[PDB]
Amino acid sequence: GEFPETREKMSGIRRAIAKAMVHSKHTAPHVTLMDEADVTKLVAHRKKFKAIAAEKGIKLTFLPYVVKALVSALREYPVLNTSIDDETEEIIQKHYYNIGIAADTDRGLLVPVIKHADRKPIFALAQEINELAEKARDGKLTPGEMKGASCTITNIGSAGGQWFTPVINHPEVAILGIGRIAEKPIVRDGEIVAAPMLALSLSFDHRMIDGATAQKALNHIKRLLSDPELLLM
Amino acid sequence: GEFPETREKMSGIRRAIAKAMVHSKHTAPHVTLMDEADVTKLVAHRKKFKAIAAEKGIKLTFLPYVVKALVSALREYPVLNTSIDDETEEIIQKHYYNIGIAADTDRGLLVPVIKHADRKPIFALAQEINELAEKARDGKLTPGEMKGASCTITNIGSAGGQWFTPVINHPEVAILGIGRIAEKPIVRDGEIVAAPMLALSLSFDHRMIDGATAQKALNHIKRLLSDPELLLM
Amino acid sequence: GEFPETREKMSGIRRAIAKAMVHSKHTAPHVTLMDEADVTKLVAHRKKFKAIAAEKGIKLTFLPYVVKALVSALREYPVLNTSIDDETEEIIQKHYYNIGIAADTDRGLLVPVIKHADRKPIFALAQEINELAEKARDGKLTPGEMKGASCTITNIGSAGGQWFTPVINHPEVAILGIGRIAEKPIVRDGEIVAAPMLALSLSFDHRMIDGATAQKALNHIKRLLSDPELLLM
Amino acid sequence: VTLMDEADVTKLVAHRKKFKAIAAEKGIKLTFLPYVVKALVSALREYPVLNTSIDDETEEIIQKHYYNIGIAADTDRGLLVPVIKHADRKPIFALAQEINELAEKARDGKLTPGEMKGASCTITNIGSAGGQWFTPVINHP
Repeated sequence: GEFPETREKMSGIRRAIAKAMVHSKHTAPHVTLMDEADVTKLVAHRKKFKAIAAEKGIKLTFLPYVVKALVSALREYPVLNTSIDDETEEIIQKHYYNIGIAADTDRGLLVPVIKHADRKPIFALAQEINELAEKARDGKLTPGEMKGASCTITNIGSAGGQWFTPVINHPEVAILGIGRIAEKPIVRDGEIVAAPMLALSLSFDHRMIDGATAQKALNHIKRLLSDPELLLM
Repeated sequence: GEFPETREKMSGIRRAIAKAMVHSKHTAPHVTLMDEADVTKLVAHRKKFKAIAAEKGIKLTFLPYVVKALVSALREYPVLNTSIDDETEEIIQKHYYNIGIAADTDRGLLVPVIKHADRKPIFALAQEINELAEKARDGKLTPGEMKGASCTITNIGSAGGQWFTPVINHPEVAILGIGRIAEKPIVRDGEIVAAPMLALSLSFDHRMIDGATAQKALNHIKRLLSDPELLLM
Repeated sequence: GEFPETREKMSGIRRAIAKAMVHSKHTAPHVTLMDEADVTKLVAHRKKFKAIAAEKGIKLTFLPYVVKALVSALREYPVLNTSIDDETEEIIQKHYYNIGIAADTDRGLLVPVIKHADRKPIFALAQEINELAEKARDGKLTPGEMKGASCTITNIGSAGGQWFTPVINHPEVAILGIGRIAEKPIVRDGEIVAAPMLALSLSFDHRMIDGATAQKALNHIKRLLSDPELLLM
Repeated sequence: VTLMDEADVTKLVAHRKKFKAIAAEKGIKLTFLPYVVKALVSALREYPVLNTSIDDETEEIIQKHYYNIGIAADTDRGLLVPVIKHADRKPIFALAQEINELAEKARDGKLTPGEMKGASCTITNIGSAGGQWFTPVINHP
């Protein structure tokens, strides 16, 4: 009659999503670190190879560089490859680099995993990433492709946004959020110049990783993204 | 004798506040999106009509524009008008636009609600907002005026501040926080210029609204606040 | 054979850390305020007295100024000196200024406390801070030196970083996080200039301290850090 | 059959130079060989016949599906060929480090016999002694 409302049932998809979210919410205290990287060289580098990738049928995005930077951080700061179950003798350290890429789809939140990301080049990752993204979009993923990540990267940047506070998928200890790239005035040396900056948000499980360690891992990533040639070698 | 301490009882007001806060804290995983809007045109527009409002006995603030921008987002992204109770057949979608305005008072946190905000002009909202604010300040609100919101806006900006992390009032799915407006160097086109920026913080319930959707809703709001004429039409 | 994993026991140190963290995570809804202070004068002031401190065997850092600014805020906004236990007649107001300084060590998170911080000068604090830091690093702290804080300051800035989201040590109502200092373009008066900015992150317990109060306390701190002479007098 | 040819390496020289200091800080000596190793892996992948081997019986055409590259060295013990296994999964700095370690092991006779086996292809450097266009003997397998 007035202030109309429509009632709907949670059982179709919402209940399934909530069942997982209601566990993640009290898994651990979570801490997020908000920071920014200067990506001037990254932008220039990706641009330089954009045409080449196109000739090969590969679309470059910045994500493949982020994936490589994360693998490097995971190697330097090995605590990030750990996972924790609830029993006492359950601290697990992985010795491989499997990186999940989150995607928001009509089926909820899916996370395809690139296994052995440590052994792939940038063009190969770009191709695998694009293929997994399409499979996720259409619901064509094999369940075994959504398992085994040591860490996950969540892109919000494709929708715009900065500094969000991603939820750590509960079996892991950290998730890296990626925001948009946009020019901002920065001070470089003695001058105020504009340069593209990438908003980063790192979320970690406080029960295992402390503040200084997480920030150091983030600093590692920031340094590599700002200079792709060192990242590649 | 030394390191003196005074003991007081929680039962006067603190217990009542805590009773509500201790439920909200574990209602859902919450995600906040921190971002900024260029409000150069908004500032100029409000200024232009400041004298007119004064003649009519109306004080303009930026909030009436925020309220209109939120209504527009609520309409474009209808998931934001939903609410969830704990039983399975409890997903409720509202078909009206009732917006709560939070206020910090000596009686705790009050939220007067502007009903049918979708049918009001800017001057009318400014007048209603100011009246509700006074009623809240003095404790003169009728309980029915604090009910029925589809969404709430929390201003911290009147006290200064940026990017806070508002608590979603548990019956709803999102809350919009508003920070201060201040000039910052920005890069506009090819030049570094200063312009007033509004700090925004959007908090949403992860069990229903995903990252991309919340950011899109926020982008909608940012676009409208940056250009009030489109917002009005 | 493939995707190797190593299992380890949580009982050495991790269980102890988790036992505390798993309580703090659901103690209260926590709200963080992210903001920035212009510290141009602070930097210049510390520099001016750097040589003097060195002659006396004292290393100056910015922390002693932060400690004084916090004491001042604690005095102006006395709610910050409170603590809460879980029984009803447990609202405790302290009438002293004991400030904890957090440190990330190989023994987990330690918090030495400077008692009666309100009666110490900057050089004295710098000396006490450095001594406590060394004792914490080596595990030489007396347990009574880790007790009695009214508030805690957490530095992440020594590792780089901005805007983190510190966990309030559960017995208290607020924690102040300190990020790095770095120059950023700012607009000052009518010009775009660069100046060192300090990233601040204030985290508070929503059951006792509201948004406006916490922001006002933060504004107090920001004003004092931007002008050390007023802070000293 | 030998094919004698020449490559313009202006960019290669400039690139190695750029990262020389970095490698030194990490305890890594860069030479051009790590780039040659990567270029060879790429060729082996594009032209897979190069990963084959042949034994003398008829049903002995073997195609490898991995990239193990031998690096020949002339030592006082004769010609040794340490093998970098899974060269396809290593970065330049890592190869430079492995190459230098294998070279030292070969020089001192400290190689484990299993480190001299499994190559799909071998690279022979004569360049360290000067020289152009030599006619290397294909290790028969």
